[PDB]
Amino acid sequence: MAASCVLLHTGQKMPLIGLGTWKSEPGQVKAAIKYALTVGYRHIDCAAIYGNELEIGEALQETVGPGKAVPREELFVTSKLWNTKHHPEDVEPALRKTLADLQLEYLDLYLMHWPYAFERGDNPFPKNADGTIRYDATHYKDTWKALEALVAKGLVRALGLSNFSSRQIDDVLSVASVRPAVLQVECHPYLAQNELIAHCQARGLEVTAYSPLGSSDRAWRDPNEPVLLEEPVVQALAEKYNRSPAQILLRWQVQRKVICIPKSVTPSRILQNIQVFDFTFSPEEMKQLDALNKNLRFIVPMLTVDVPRDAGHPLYPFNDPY
Ligand SMILES: NC(=O)c1ccc[n+]([C@@H]2O[C@H](COP(=O)([O-])OP(=O)(O)OC[C@H]3O[C@@H](n4cnc5c(N)ncnc54)[C@H](OP(=O)(O)O)[C@@H]3O)[C@@H](O)[C@H]2O)c1
Ligand SMILES: O=C(O)c1cc(Cl)cc(Cl)c1O
Repeated sequence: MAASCVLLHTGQKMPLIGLGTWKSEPGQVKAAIKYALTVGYRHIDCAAIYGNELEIGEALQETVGPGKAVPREELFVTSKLWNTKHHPEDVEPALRKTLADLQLEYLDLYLMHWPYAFERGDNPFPKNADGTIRYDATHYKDTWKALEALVAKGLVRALGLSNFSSRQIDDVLSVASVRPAVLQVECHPYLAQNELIAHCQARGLEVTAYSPLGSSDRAWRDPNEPVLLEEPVVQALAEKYNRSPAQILLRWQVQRKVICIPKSVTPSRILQNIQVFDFTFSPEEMKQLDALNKNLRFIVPMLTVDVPRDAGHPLYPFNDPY
């Protein structure tokens, strides 16, 4: 309880800062979880596809539960269902594998990672022939019903959506017996998602900003695109407040009640990342940061440098205006 929370429609308190775990590798992730929990983190964001749940599970078993440093009821754990696991028959075995890897009895939030499905099987990136992705045409509404059955089994407290557009979200609500509780999408001053955030508050979904720091060490990247953390306005607010640029980026979000999940393995950065509730931007400063909006998306799935992997798919979420 270093961080403040938001109330989900379920009644669960969701901390406004969580630890991101994308690219924290086995061999380092265990130390990150442990450091983050011990300095006050009560919110971990995970996914099967990140390939580190087995070692995250090792750290959680040591530190969380009856007899341990952290009670289980005070930890918010999120995971996500991968694209190969959209068929109703596969949703439950996928989740139980994640539960086993994590050594958990339940998840607090389970998200649908993408609205489109991949070919069923044990290959996370199944391919053709030409090396393009092999797709499966399971509709996200069918996946959603199968996810609801997990809530009934006590395996998950809340459900939600990742990389869904406003129309996909409303499509899900038209059939939802258990309403999604959270949308997780890319958000920061260059891609402010003001429209989609307003749409979510209308519908009772809370919003989690992924890549809240511009994800500065993503695996390829254009030479010529700006770096969010180097942004002049951000660097000058940093100096004004005696804070780091990352703290500026995160304060902007929690100030509008957007949940953030910054990833770090650096103990000093982990510490500072959750220390965003002791200062406040003036309306005019907020405005400066609201002026940076440029529709710059950093996280787009790519493959085979011999391209944008899914951009051409009919269910690709990023083609609508929001
Ligand atoms: N739903 C989805 O499809 C999806 C997609 C993308 C991301 N996510 C989630 O959101 C999380 C966060 O996003 P992200 O990992 O893409 O990137 P991010 O959190 O925006 O950026 C992390 C990068 O910034 C560095 N960093 C951390 N704190 C810093 C600080 N205080 N000052 C300067 N640099 C700092 C990290 O380095 P060090 O670690 O070395 O310290 C790392 O290179 C992910 O880990 C994942 O859990 C989900
Ligand atoms: O969105 C992600 O975090 C992500 C992570 C990994 Cl490791 C692979 C793909 Cl396609 C992703 O989309």
